[PDB]
Amino acid sequence: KPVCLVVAMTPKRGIGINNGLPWPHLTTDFKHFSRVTKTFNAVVMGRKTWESMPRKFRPLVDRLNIVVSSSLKVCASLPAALSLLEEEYKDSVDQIFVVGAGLYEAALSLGVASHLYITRVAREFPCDVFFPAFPGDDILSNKEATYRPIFISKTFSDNGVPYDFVVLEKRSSAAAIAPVLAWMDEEDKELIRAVPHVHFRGHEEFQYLDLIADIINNGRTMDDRTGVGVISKFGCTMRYSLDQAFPLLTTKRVFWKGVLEELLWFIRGDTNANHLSEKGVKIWDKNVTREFLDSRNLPHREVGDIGPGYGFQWRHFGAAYKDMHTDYTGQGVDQLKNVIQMLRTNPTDRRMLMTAWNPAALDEMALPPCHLLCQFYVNDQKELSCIMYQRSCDVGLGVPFNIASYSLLTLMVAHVCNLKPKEFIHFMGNTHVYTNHVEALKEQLRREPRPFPIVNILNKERIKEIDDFTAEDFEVVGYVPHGRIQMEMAV
Amino acid sequence: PVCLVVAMTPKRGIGINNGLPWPHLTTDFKHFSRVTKTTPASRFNAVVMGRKTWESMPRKFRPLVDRLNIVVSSSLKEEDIAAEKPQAEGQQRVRVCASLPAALSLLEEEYKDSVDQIFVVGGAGLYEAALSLGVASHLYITRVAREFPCDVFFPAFPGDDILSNKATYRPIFISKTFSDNGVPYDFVVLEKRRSSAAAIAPVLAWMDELIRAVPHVHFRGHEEFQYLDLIADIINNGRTMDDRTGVGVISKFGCTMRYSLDQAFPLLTTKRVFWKGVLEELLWFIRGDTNANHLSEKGVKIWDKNVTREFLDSRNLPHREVGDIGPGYGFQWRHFGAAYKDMHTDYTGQGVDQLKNVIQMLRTNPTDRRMLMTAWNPAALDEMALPPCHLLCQFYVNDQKELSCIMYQRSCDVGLGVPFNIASYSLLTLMVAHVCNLKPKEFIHFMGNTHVYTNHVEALKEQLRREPRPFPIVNILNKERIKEIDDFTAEDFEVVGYVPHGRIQMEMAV
Ligand SMILES: NC(=O)C1=CN([C@@H]2O[C@H](COP(=O)(O)OP(=O)(O)OC[C@H]3O[C@@H](n4cnc5c(N)ncnc54)[C@H](OP(=O)(O)O)[C@@H]3O)[C@@H](O)[C@H]2O)C=CC1
Ligand SMILES: NC(=O)C1=CN([C@@H]2O[C@H](COP(=O)(O)OP(=O)(O)OC[C@H]3O[C@@H](n4cnc5c(N)ncnc54)[C@H](OP(=O)(O)O)[C@@H]3O)[C@@H](O)[C@H]2O)C=CC1
Ligand SMILES: Nc1nc(=O)c2nc(CNc3ccc(C(=O)N[C@@H](CCC(=O)O)C(=O)O)cc3)cnc2[nH]1
Ligand SMILES: Nc1nc(=O)c2nc(CNc3ccc(C(=O)N[C@@H](CCC(=O)O)C(=O)O)cc3)cnc2[nH]1
Ligand SMILES: Nc1nc2[nH]c3cccc(Sc4cccc5ccccc45)c3c2c(=O)[nH]1
Ligand SMILES: Nc1nc2[nH]c3cccc(Sc4cccc5ccccc45)c3c2c(=O)[nH]1
Ligand SMILES: O=c1ccn([C@H]2C[C@H](O)[C@@H](COP(=O)(O)O)O2)c(=O)[nH]1
Ligand SMILES: O=c1ccn([C@H]2C[C@H](O)[C@@H](COP(=O)(O)O)O2)c(=O)[nH]1
Repeated sequence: KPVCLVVAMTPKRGIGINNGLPWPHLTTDFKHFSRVTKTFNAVVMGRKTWESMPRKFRPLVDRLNIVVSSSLKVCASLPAALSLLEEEYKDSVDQIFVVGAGLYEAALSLGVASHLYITRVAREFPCDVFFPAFPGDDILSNKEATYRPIFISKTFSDNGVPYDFVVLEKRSSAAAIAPVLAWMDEEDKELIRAVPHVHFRGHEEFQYLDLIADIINNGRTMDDRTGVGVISKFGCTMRYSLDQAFPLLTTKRVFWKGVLEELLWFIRGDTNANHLSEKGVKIWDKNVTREFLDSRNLPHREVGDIGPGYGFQWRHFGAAYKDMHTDYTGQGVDQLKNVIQMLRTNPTDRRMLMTAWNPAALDEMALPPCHLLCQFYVNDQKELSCIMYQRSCDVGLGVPFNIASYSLLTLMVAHVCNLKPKEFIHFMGNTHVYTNHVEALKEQLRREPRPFPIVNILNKERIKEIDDFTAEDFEVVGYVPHGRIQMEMAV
Repeated sequence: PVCLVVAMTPKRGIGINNGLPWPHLTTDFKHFSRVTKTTPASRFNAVVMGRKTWESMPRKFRPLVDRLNIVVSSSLKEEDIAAEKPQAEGQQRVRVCASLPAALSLLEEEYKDSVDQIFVVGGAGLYEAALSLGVASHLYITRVAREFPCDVFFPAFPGDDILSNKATYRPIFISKTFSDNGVPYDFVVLEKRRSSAAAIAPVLAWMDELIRAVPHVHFRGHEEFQYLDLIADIINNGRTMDDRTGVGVISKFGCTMRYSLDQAFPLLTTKRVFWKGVLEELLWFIRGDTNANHLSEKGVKIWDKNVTREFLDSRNLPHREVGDIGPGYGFQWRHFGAAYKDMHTDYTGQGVDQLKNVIQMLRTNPTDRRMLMTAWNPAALDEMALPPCHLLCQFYVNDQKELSCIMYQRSCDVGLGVPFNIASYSLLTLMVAHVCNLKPKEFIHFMGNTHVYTNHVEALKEQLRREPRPFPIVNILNKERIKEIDDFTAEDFEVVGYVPHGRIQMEMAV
């Protein structure tokens, strides 16, 4: 006699308002509901919940319907509803479902619900009816029997609303092949793993989490420039979808403002880190101090001057660098402008690359570029995709930031080229985890990911060229991450 | 139901002078032991061999422990074997039969409920007989890639195309290439053909949804299956797009392969690869040479079609002498940023020597994360005959002084160029590793615009019907003479055990 609850709730567990739905229509969510609820099967709903549905849908087809009330033309309680399912319908019924509040709380207090099919609406909406609090609430936001998640899906989106799908539970020729696989596997301590209780791992952040796990379990312990020491692998790959949502990581809060401002910085081709630091974005400071510049044999550099790096190569590749106050307009190659031009005139060209790796300028820069190359790609559906190669990856600190950065860049380019963002492909060379990050990361790996937010470009009508973007033309919608996890930057 | 187990040269050789044709193959021996011994308690396995095989085995190892030993002979007797060495406790007494049917009859008559599997172990006579009777269900074949002097050969059997070029025995298992004592080899298995979590499958059911290379091969350990599956995947899921050349293309974006370099060399075997080409062109790169004619008059015409007067003009470069590729690949490698003139100019000391940089950094500071070589220089692109495809490579060293290399390729002609590139940068990795006193571990292939040309699709479809052969071994000769990257010549290499399929004609998209 098992029972399952099927729901769609906000992070604040809101499910309704004015006897209806808080959010605009969620197509994929409805397909999910309709598919899950049938394989006949039975659905049980409250009095008002039956009224919430349009008349043309009210008899939920191919499923035994059970309204519970004491007024209408149908059981008088949830236990009665179950009894009606046990006595008759004992044959032909498979599993049961419960689909409003009070019925949910009845099912929970009576402790009959074994599994929870929750649709995590990432956005909050005005509500007057909420899903009851329960052990496992951690899966919605940062608020003995307990509900452990087992299924976490890819982030979907409809009408500007991002959401997830999670499932919770209460807590001859092979024989011939076998003995060879045996000895081949034999040769060759305790494997760590991102939230192992989750068997069906559809969320794209599991790429990152499993990357961390794989590096900790299968990497080599090495030294480096910083003297901190790392655990590293070589040649790693991720890729994040961009059509439904935005890969702003959720297992820890990512410095979005930092991402955005640093990217706008890059695009302007600014090499002055003080412009970043004065906006509260001080990700560059420790690498543009007098001490570090002097360690780089650059005593003639002003504090803040990152030299001819990243942006300067982007907009003025091969140009002679003076200082962070010099106007380099017209000089060098404008890789960004060329990439955009070729995108807008001839998208089938396979030479649409932007490089930051200039051997003739390396020694002149504060830090050699990590993300040193990106390449763009269009298909027949006007869908833009971007590959970014990274020579060196601080998995704990820098990688999420980079994902966000180049995904954002892809969004912007896609907008100014009348293209639809599709995918960001992340290619990584030296992929390493700093030894003084390991424990914090092991803390992070116990966190189940939340729905990806969607990033909207505001004032699209006003924005026609890549230079036209400002720090106020973006909104981050439906971002519900775990708490910040502090990690010191190995200088 | 009997299984045969063998080790074999491409020309089906298995022995010489009542011994093995090759040096000791330890992993092959481990394979043999584990295959012939492992039982799920009560029963043991039986091994049946000919007299000469028994005599070929060393005294200490015979009879094969924990296995019932049956010898087919007419001259030998059971007491001949019994008086050869005292039977150890717990072991079975060695039996002697006058034929294979006699062996099997014995096995059924007084070893039922006693033995599990029956393995024919050698030699040519027993293999021949076993194939004649049709009792052989599976063949455990250890394909040795090198050819050796042999006076005894495994018989000809339908489906022996898994050895060399020409009811059936089709492969179901093909492993990665191992190597011992300069001998490359792999293992294949032929077959005679002629509400815990379950309640969550419905959500999987609505999130759930043609061409495949050699689908009968269930275990696909061979690393060439990366390439084959890459082809099949591009064909099935790729998008048909227009193209710079006018020929149609089917493309995907963001593709990954990686090949091992510690055991053998990834010179693709499902078609013959122009090794002379990859070698000469790589040396050509290292010299910083921009003169395609130097490649052409050595028999490597791979650049001609892109350095013709016509093409050079279509590139808006009438000033270029025929054959001058401009400031590309090698030129950026050895002289990045240097001002170009022509292919006859001396450039020593000009620009950045990325190769020497990388090598020195490898020899002195192997944990540096800036070991890169790039040929993508936006300034000199319009001066080049063709913008670099393999445009960037990065190196890596770990615990055990092992070198790994990633190469990023913006554009990838899968059918034509990709194998050549693989071979190329794998070779580069070998050379660099030798020059830096390191062990080659891995070449990693990162691919941007990955595509096949529409005039190649039929040929690739043809190519996917071929199961791969053991990877060869690329030996560096005259190591003592070679101390620097420039010290290499064309005769300092040796491809060993390369047994590829026939060439497949595919015209270059101009
Ligand atoms: N987002 C989502 O997934 C879903 C949202 N909703 C939303 O929820 C709201 C409807 O839920 P809610 O307003 O809580 O009302 P319900 O639809 O759950 O029904 C409440 C009525 O059902 C009867 N009832 C419920 N529980 C019991 C009980 N334990 N014993 C006896 N009778 C019971 C009572 O009828 P009587 O007075 O006749 O005794 C009561 O007035 C709407 O806003 C709806 O749109 C609904 C379903 C799913
Ligand atoms: N690489 C590999 O996988 C293997 C290689 N080898 C090599 O092969 C060589 C030995 O093979 P080979 O020379 O063919 O010798 P075999 O091992 O086949 O032995 C031949 C002898 O066995 C008896 N015999 C074999 N078949 C029959 C039959 N059908 N009917 C009756 N009697 C039979 C006869 O014994 P009698 O004369 O006593 O009557 C015959 O002289 C050696 O070089 C060995 O090292 C062997 C096994 C595996
Ligand atoms: N995850 C979840 N999402 C929901 O929207 C939801 N809604 C309810 C109650 N509201 C409704 C409103 C309309 C229909 C409905 O018309 N269903 C049809 C159409 C499915 C479709 O549009 O594809 C059905 O036959 O399933 C169902 C439930 C209960 N549990 C839920 N659970
Ligand atoms: N695949 C294959 N490889 C072989 O070398 C081979 N050799 C023979 C005949 N020659 C020999 C000679 C010695 C031993 C031997 O001593 N074998 C040990 C393996 C040692 C180990 O455990 O690694 C055994 O116990 O089987 C076996 C076969 C027959 N079939 C073969 N089949
Ligand atoms: N070891 C190491 N060095 C780094 N240098 C950086 C320069 C700019 C951004 C970055 S990435 C970054 C991204 C987000 C937050 C950060 C906070 C402090 C320091 C760096 C942050 C780095 C960076 C890094 O992430 N790790
Ligand atoms: N469509 C297409 N155009 C190409 N132009 C090239 C210029 C240099 C090498 C190459 S790739 C290549 C490189 C070296 C040898 C080859 C031998 C036969 C076929 C291709 C070879 C190309 C090339 C290509 O592979 N495909
Ligand atoms: O965007 C960035 C910038 C820096 N880093 C990290 C990677 C390396 O830890 C370090 C650079 O040091 P070298 O690779 O230059 O030695 O900074 C990133 O992951 N992403
Ligand atoms: O080493 C090489 C050189 C060239 N090409 C192919 C890729 C493209 O199909 C073709 C033409 O170049 P673009 O149109 O991508 O420039 O050359 C390779 O695959 N590998």
